[PDB]
Amino acid sequence: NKPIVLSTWNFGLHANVEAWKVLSKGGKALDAVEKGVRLVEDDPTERSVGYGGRPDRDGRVTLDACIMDENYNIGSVACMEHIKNPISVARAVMEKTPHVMLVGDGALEFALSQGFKKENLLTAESEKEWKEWLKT
Amino acid sequence: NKPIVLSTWNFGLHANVEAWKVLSKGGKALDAVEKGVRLVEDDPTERSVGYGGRPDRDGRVTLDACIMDENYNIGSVACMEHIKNPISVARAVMEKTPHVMLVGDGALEFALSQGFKKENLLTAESEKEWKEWLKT
Amino acid sequence: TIGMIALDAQGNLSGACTTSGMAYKMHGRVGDSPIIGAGLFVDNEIGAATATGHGEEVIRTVGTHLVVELMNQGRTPQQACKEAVERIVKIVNRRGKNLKDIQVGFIALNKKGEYGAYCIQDGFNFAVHDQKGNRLETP
Amino acid sequence: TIGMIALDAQGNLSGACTTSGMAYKMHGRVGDSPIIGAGLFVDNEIGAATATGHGEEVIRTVGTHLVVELMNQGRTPQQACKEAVERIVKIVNRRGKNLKDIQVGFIALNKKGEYGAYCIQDGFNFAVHDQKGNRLETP
Repeated sequence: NKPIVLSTWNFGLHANVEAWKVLSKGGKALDAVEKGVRLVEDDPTERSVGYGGRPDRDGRVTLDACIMDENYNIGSVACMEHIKNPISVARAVMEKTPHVMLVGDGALEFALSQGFKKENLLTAESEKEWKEWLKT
Repeated sequence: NKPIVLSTWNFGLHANVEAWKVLSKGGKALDAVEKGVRLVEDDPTERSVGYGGRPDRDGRVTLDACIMDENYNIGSVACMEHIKNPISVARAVMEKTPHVMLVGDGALEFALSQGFKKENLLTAESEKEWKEWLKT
Repeated sequence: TIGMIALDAQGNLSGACTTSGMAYKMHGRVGDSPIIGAGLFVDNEIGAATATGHGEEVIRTVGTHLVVELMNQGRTPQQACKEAVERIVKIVNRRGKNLKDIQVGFIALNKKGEYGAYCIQDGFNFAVHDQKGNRLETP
Repeated sequence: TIGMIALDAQGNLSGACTTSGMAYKMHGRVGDSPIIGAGLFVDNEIGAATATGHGEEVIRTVGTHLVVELMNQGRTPQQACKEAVERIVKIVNRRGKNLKDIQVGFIALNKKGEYGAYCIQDGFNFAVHDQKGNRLETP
């Protein structure tokens, strides 16, 4: 039974449609899973991944991601701020460096050297809610 | 065959003597492995661990460590600067937070809130060698 | 967090995992999503799996590497996910923790295009899209 | 890097792993030493293992979790370390790499106080200290 994609939670249904655009045309699983999750990182209303993501307690939106292909090539970024698409920066760690995981400032520094630019990932909604949590 | 300690590389012998001071007295394996590796973090001569460690390409000394006890309690810090003893900060992550891994600035921020001292971990020797590598 | 794994028309596996983490977490906190034996593991000879649940607990059990080795040992994706979660429950019990406070779940896929999923607690769903179309199933 | 694992007189296992990492690494690079399935894994019902070698390669194979599951499947510490490394060698050949460019090794301990170690390349040593004394052995 191939191609076939599985993803977590309800946003995974809509993510699965983007991934299937690659898979149904006989494309690589790697490009498919990357396209699939990017949809959710891109969505401001998807508050648990990328751009809509709720911040840490100090109000900084830090993102974590990793990717792994069919032949043990892997890439990860963790606690990276300002890059809406951590899965692609992770993909670039994998394909473009001798390393496999970059975290914090160094992850952003690498992202920017690869042409990703800084965006504001804290939506007004998430700043509002963080400031409600700060009272509670 | 207990107690028994194993550590990596030839410097593991001297580390093993510190760990054995705990173990021979019927001390906890957890305190023993922590005492054991701290010796090496403390030694500016052991330039692959802690103080004296060779820096990243921009000259920053960044340390990584994790600890795990007999009942799945774990603690990690990664890419942390300025704290001579990352294994104890990792131990504090384990015993003192609801989390299991802190990286970058947040790891140092936590270390300092737990009373750890901020130190300069780059030895003159390692700055010298980094500046030789920068030419080559 | 969204975790995604796939088998393409060549029969190759790959996966991706992405999150903003625990809301209002300590600064610099990292969960299971960028850790290879924990949030995501893929072996194109056996299968792939991604995790859901509390990040800390998935790190602690290296759950997704466990799921893929159980498929290696001869479990289907469904059996691997279930057996993985059942070991994790025994560990939560060994640590004297209340199971209601812990949630860990996995979705898994093997080379044949067989899939499965299982969780400690109810309330998780996952989407499956093969040639029978896109559907949301419940572990 | 120094990795250390121990069994105390109560018969409990624990371990620690610490490094400054690869010299002149990219900023923010982390290897296997802070990662639980990779640089260090301990299960008190089974055994413990710590890794040596190229951080990237240990992350990629979740090596130390593999060693402890192989001990869980009846291998002695020595057999677990060897079988783990032998799987890793088969993977770097699937990646078309040269083995001389790869180094991954493990030291392992089980609940009985039995220990073992194995590596891809020669040149690694590890220290063992039990009641008979302290000694540097070679995998």
